Amino acid sequence: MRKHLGGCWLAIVCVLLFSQLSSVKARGIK
Repeated sequence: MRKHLGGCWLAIVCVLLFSQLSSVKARGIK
């Protein structure tokens, strides 16, 4: 039964979604 939601779960998505955005011009992804 699905483990994804709208909550503290977004804290896993958020950091990925800026890391990837950053890593082209900068370090970003870590």
